[PDB]
Amino acid sequence: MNLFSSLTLVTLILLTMPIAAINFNTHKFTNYPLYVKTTISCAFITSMIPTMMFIHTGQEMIISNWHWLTIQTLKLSLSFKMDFFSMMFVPVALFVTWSIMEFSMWYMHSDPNINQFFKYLLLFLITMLILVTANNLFQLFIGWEGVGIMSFLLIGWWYGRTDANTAALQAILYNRIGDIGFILAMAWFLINLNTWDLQQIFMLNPNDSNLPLMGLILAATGKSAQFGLHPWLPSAMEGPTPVSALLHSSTMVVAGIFLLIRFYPLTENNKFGQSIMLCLGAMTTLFTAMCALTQNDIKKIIAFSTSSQLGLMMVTIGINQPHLAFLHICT
Amino acid sequence: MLKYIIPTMMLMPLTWLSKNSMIWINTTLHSLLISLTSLLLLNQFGDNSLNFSLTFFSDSLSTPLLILTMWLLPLMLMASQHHLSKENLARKKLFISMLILLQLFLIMTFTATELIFFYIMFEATLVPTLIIITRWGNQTERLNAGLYFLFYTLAGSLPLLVALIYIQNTMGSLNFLILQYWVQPMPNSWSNTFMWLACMMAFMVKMPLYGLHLWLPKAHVEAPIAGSMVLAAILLKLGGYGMMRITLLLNPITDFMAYPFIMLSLWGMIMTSSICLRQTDLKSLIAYSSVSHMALVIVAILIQTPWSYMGATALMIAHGLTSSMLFCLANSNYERVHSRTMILARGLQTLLPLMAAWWLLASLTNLALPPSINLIGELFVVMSTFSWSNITIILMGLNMVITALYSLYMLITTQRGKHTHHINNILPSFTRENALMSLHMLPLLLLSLNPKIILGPLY
Amino acid sequence: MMTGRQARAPLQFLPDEARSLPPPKLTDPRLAYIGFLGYCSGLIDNAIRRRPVLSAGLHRQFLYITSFVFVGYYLLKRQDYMYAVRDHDMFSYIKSHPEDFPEKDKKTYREVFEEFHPVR
Amino acid sequence: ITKDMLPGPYPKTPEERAAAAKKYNMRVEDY
Amino acid sequence: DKRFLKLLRFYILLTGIPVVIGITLINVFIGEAELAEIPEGYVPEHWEYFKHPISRWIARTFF
Amino acid sequence: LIRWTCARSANVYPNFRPNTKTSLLGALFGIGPLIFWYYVFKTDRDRKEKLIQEGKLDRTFNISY
Amino acid sequence: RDHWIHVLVPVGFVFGYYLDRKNDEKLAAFRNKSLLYKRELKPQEEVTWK
Amino acid sequence: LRWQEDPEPEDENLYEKNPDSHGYDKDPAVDVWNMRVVFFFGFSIVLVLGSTFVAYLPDYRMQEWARREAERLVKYREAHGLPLMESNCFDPSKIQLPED
Amino acid sequence: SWDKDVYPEPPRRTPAPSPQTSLPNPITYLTKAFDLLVDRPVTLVREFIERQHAKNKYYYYHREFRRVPDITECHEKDVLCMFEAEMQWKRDYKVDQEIVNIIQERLKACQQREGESHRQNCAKELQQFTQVVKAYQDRYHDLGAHYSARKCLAKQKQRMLAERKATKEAA
Ligand SMILES: CCCCCCCCCCCCCCCCCC(=O)OC[C@H](COP(=O)([O-])OCC(O)COP(=O)([O-])OC[C@@H](COC(=O)CCCCCCCCCCCCCCCCC)OC(=O)CCCCCCCCCCCCCCCCC)OC(=O)CCCCCCCCCCCCCCCCC
Ligand SMILES: CCCCCCCCCCCCCCCCCC(=O)OC[C@H](COP(=O)([O-])OC[C@H](O)COP(=O)([O-])OC[C@H](COC(=O)CCCCCCCCCCCCCCCCC)OC(=O)CCCCCCCCCCCCCCCCC)OC(=O)CCCCCCCCCCCCCCCCC
Ligand SMILES: CCCCCCCCCCCCCCCCCC(=O)OC[C@H](COP(=O)([O-])OCC[N+](C)(C)C)OC(=O)CCCCCCCCCCCCCCCCC
Ligand SMILES: CCCCCCCCCCCCCCCCCC(=O)OC[C@H](COP(=O)([O-])OCC[N+](C)(C)C)OC(=O)CCCCCCCCCCCCCCCCC
Ligand SMILES: CCCCCCCCCCCCCCCCCC(=O)OC[C@H](COP(=O)([O-])OCC[N+](C)(C)C)OC(=O)CCCCCCCCCCCCCCCCC
Repeated sequence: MNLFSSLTLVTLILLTMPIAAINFNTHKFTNYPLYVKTTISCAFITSMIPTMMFIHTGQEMIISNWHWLTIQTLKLSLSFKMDFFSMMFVPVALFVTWSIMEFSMWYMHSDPNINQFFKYLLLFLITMLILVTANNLFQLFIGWEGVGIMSFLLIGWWYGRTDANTAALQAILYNRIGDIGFILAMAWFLINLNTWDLQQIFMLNPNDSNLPLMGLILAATGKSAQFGLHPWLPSAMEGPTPVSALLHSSTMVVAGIFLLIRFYPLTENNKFGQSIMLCLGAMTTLFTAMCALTQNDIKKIIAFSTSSQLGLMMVTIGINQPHLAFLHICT
Repeated sequence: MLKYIIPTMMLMPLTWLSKNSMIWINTTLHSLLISLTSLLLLNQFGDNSLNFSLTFFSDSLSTPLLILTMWLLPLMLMASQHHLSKENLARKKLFISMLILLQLFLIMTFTATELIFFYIMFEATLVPTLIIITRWGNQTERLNAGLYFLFYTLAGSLPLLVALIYIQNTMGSLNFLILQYWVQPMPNSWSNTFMWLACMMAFMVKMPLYGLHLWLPKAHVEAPIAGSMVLAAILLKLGGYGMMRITLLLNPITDFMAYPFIMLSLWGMIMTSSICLRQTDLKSLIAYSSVSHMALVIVAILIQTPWSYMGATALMIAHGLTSSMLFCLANSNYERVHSRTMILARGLQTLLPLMAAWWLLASLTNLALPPSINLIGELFVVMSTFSWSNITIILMGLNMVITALYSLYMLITTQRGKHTHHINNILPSFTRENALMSLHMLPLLLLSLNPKIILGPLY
Repeated sequence: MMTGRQARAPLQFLPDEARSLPPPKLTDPRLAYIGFLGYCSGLIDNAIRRRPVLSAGLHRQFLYITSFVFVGYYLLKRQDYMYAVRDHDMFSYIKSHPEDFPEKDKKTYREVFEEFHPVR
Repeated sequence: ITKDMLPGPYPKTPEERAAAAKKYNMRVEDY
Repeated sequence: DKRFLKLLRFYILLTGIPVVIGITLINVFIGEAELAEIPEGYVPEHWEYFKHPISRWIARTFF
Repeated sequence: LIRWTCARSANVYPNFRPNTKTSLLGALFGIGPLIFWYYVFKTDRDRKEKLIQEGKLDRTFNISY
Repeated sequence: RDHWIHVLVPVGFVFGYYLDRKNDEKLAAFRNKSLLYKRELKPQEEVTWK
Repeated sequence: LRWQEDPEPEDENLYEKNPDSHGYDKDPAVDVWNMRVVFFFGFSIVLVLGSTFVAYLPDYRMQEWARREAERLVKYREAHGLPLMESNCFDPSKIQLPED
Repeated sequence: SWDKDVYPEPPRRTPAPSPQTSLPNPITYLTKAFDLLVDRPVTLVREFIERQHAKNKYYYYHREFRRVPDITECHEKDVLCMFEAEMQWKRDYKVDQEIVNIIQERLKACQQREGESHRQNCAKELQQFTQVVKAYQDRYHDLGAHYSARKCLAKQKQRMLAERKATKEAA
């Protein structure tokens, strides 16, 4: 118990430490990108220990370590959830991010703002691990909006370009359309189950869950670029190749899929929500893979590839296989 | 509350006896000392308000507005000392005296135990604000803006005077502490309908209500920077404060008097936000965004649930800091390009990177990025309005699209793109300006660590 | 209103029964505000004649303060007297007319039914 | 900038239309 | 911009480092109070109902 | 540019005439949606209140409001 | 004093603070008389608050 | 022609006469001391000591107390078999209903 | 620590480590490294800090509010009594809020602790949660933002009139 929770919080605090280093600076750096790459590699190594001792016993816990705010019946706490989804996704995300940053030390070498770029990429990683480890909907919304804003700042990296700013504002627009449904779901759970924590949502086990699941499906449509709210992910290729490689292929865009996987005890008892996810995912994975057949920009083709795979993930959530969908994320 | 009134009055001999190079430094120093002293008002209790005397009291609603009011004066002195550098010395002291007088009127507006003294201070705040707009505003339309700011407010407030004197003659008192215990239910009659309108329409104008907001995109625009800071950050919030004091007496008629006005805000925050998509004037965009944000506070006060009042007072404090910082950013560009047209100076992140970081932070707080208290107030209002009626999330969520879409457009048009070629007087960011941006943004970010102090009397 | 009271003893600024009242203190905050009005009149009198405002004619400023405190002291005495006469007439009229001012039977809230209006 | 270069009311006479077109820096046939 | 950030961090740390050192020395050496039942006939002061010494000092000095 | 901003901002009311077109567009776009959302939210809250005071709405864990 | 102008606002606090304390003694009608906080006075105690 | 008017004065640059200017005043000593006053009494005093004061508020609005007090009452009524909370806030013996 | 009666945990049954393979797992070696490198120096530092605590022992107290008369036995428009009734009612309302929070923490901790069989093994916490939410809803719901003991008494009297009418029609 004392090993697991300690190294769990060490991973997150260790990822936050180069943000304090880049904000508390005076000098021109002795290779700050190597520092952030070494930091994320060691955070991967540190996060492998709770993963392995999850593989040994299935050991899950919840670190509700800081009481934040009690709104009369809603005790909001800094509450981290170390279950199967965190224990598998956090090493995969850290490993991919370590590869993207050692790639970025080569690719972004001519950029005179490389420290700002590594700062932003690490801020994305911090907000994504706030998203995937959260226990209440407020903290998951913090990570949700955080990866959205780092998506904005990293699409619109070369900000003298009109199309980069246009693509970034487009990504913000579609993700706020998803945020309509996310805040719908938060409103439903607060008014009907008196909670944002996942535990009380799972334990009360509501039956009339059509409207909060429609809100979660709208949030996943915005975040995982499903049909109707898809084109921001092909527009998002206007950012640099480490941004499209880390965020908009593998790590950010699975957060809506991860949101619907995270609510699997509610989607497993709602056939209408499963049919909506199934039809929406099949529509998206048809449409984007059909669009990819005739494109000529290589990053557009791989962006339609990753949106077709997200549509496949939404399909396999829709057939009541959330763990195969999460396995397909990690794969 | 006399331990804050007397230092604010001693700011008058402090500014009228200072040396001619010293009247900004001394007033800034001692107004920061008054703002440090303001934290003693956080002696709040879970049941009893901090009741000082027969005349003054402070609950957990008035206390954050008092701290924000006493904090806003040094920031206004920093914002306003550049464009009044060539000003005459005695007119400079008159400007500082009007700001000091406005702080004095506000800090005993929020702590007025009795409601007609609340009214006298509430309408006493017009005169320094009117004089600041019409005397130190820059353009021709400051006079018309002063006329609109005066005459929407008085046409709203004089029926409030009649209604408060009626409550005095009927209930026997206008002590709020007495009226917590002697409040009688207000039944359905036409007499009580106009009682409700006379008690509410003054604060509806001061919030502003959509449809009555027309004074604001002149009064916030034609004012100087200290005028825009105090109008956006404090003087709109007198309406919400007075509504939260006056809707105690207006039950249960409010439960069917609120229906038009709720519509006027729930559609109006869609309209004014949409108006911010097509504003060419940056300062007018910030004004219409202030109307858009205060419409949620109007809805949250009219639906009168605990989550709604908590989100409304959080959103009032958060919008005070955010809109004050946005006007200071707009002034920091106006002091360079001498035009409030937003399309004129573009690409400013290439020229001013740290100031563009401040633009980014104030934009993110404008679009309610969690866990900022902008998002806390926004979110609690959305929760309470969903519990009010489930359909309202549409008008909430659509609002949260457009609120993003003008906040980053303001970030993209001013800071991103190619810089303007023919503009070459873009000086580097002064230390006073970055100090001003940090003294707005750093309390707004530190309040996310302990938001319970800005969540009103029923946290 | 009270014009029939001060009609048997007319044009009396402070009657003899006013000497039954506690006079205002010299540290009365109303009297200190009237002295501040005298000081403001002294400063405006220096300003309109283009004198140095705080320095010129301290004898004149001090006579302004003295004259306003002197007039305002008697004005506060008469103010306290007229409110004392107001309350004396009120209490004597309530005492002489009990049939118009009955003691209301105060019911505790266990009997007092109030209609609950739900906010939802 | 001054008064006669600001936008004004709708032109009805052809000389007012020509003065408006000269104000907006464009041809009368294109205005 | 560098001069502003240097002066900003300087004047924050100028009192932040003594405040952090002081809070650490209060928590270590002075230490936090302990919950106890009230003795019979003992009337506590209003600052004796709080756990941290800085909160007790604030409730005794100012509130 | 100054001419464009003055036409977009200050020239609008001195070149306005109240006629048939502007009155129908101001009634259609100004009070129309207010009437629409009024009847929508009013019908919704009447239905919800009628369900609540008849003991029909599932309000089992709803204690935050 | 060469910097007598820097005591106008602080003493104006302290004097104001003084008056608030002087105000509280004029609002002491229910000192140790409330139904919630009334008690017997301790030895060498004459008032329960000031 | 038009009247006797002073022309539009040019905008001053504070960096020309003082490249070390903090933008407070054109006198460099007044400028640097205004900088020090703003930075000390704003950041070193109000922000740092203010956040320290707010961080150690003595149980702001008695929430922590109300936790601990609740931990008394539940422990009193888990032990004595009582329900955790009554649906009636006040005793139904001390309430008179209007008869019908 | 806390009271195990107000915050209940059942006894923990961990199984004995029964290795089948001959490969030594890294978890035991890392647990020994966490004991040597981490747990013992933190233990020594906390022992030092606790000795510095024990050099100056002092106490704080839990405030006891004696019961004043409630709103039912206050005369109407008598502020000196109904003030005390209202303050007592606000403190009772805040304590009932914290009671509901304690039962929510019990329910969520039971759900995480029982894991996959939580729907079977947390029926008691769910039932206590349902009872205390029902009681809190009957006591304080829909009072408004301007709630009082008068509003709460009026809601209770309306509920008692409805219950008396429902009892009379069922007889
Ligand atoms: C150091 C410099 C820091 C920076 C300085 C400058 C800072 C800037 C200016 C700030 C100005 C003040 C502002 C206002 C704040 C005032 C302080 C306050 O309110 O404190 C509140 C709060 C409560 O303080 P309290 O009420 O005074 O104490 C309550 C206790 O009941 C009573 O306390 P206690 O008696 O129980 O505890 C005593 C404690 C004294 O307490 C303190 O020092 C706490 C006060 C410090 C507060 C600092 C706040 C400033 C911000 C710091 C964080 C940011 C820094 C920069 C960025 C870093 C990277 C993030 O003693 C110690 O610390 C000594 C133990 C050391 C253990 C570690 C080493 C053990 C092994 C050693 C082996 C070698 C020797 C062997 C032989 C030995 C022989 C003897 O204190 C803190 O929050 C402390 C900060 C650390 C919190 C936990 C950190 C880890 C959390 C991880 C999970 C959560 C995050 C997950 C993130 C996920 C991704 C995003
Ligand atoms: C009580 C003790 C508290 C201690 C902890 C502090 C708590 C928060 C306080 C305020 C923190 C912000 C202050 C620094 C940033 C503002 C100035 C700036 O941009 O400087 C850049 C500069 C470094 O850049 P550079 O290369 O030198 O030049 C800048 C370039 O020109 C251009 O630069 P650029 O554009 O490339 O980079 C700008 C970049 C822009 O970055 C972004 O836009 C990304 C951020 C947004 C998306 C990601 C985050 C989403 C939310 C999640 C995080 C919060 C929750 C996390 C916890 C787990 C989940 C619950 O900014 C950052 O990355 C800043 C990192 C921290 C961001 C915090 C959130 C701000 C976002 C908007 C509001 C979000 C909701 C409220 C959150 C409040 C949390 C308390 O920073 C400094 O030099 C630091 C100056 C000194 C900072 C003092 C901080 C404390 C102030 C309070 C004093 C009194 C209390 C004592 C505390 C003392 C602590 C040492
Ligand atoms: C390197 C510098 C670090 C510090 C160096 C010096 C100390 C060295 C380390 C030794 C440990 C020091 C003592 C232990 C620390 C204090 C322990 C303690 O009990 O502290 C009191 C408490 C713990 O909680 P608590 O329950 O005791 O009190 C909370 C206060 N009430 C009850 C009023 C609500 O506070 C902290 O520990 C504060 C720090 C928390 C850490 C995480 C902060 C995240 C901030 C995010 C902002 C936005 C969040 C919004 C969303 C939230 C989720 C929904
Ligand atoms: C910003 C511009 C718009 C501002 C709107 C301001 C509010 C709109 C409504 C105000 C009505 C007038 C004040 C009402 C005060 C009510 C006090 C009271 O006790 O009422 C009950 C009393 C009842 O009388 P009573 O209480 O003495 O009688 C005893 C009780 N009964 C009736 C049962 C016997 O109402 C009245 O006497 C009349 C109230 C209506 C007054 C109608 C005239 C004014 C019409 C509206 C004018 C609006 C502003 C005009 C200017 C616009 C800009 C130029
Ligand atoms: C207030 C109304 C008016 C509004 C404007 C006010 C302006 C005037 C300003 C006056 C002074 C300031 C007043 C407000 C102060 C608010 C701050 C405050 O007091 O906080 C108290 C809070 C109180 O938290 P707490 O409630 O848990 O404290 C526990 C209580 N005690 C200490 C008694 C046991 O302090 C903290 O939280 C300190 C914790 C340590 C410091 C923070 C560490 C984490 C923060 C984020 C770090 C980075 C994480 C990763 C991010 C990665 C990049 C994005």
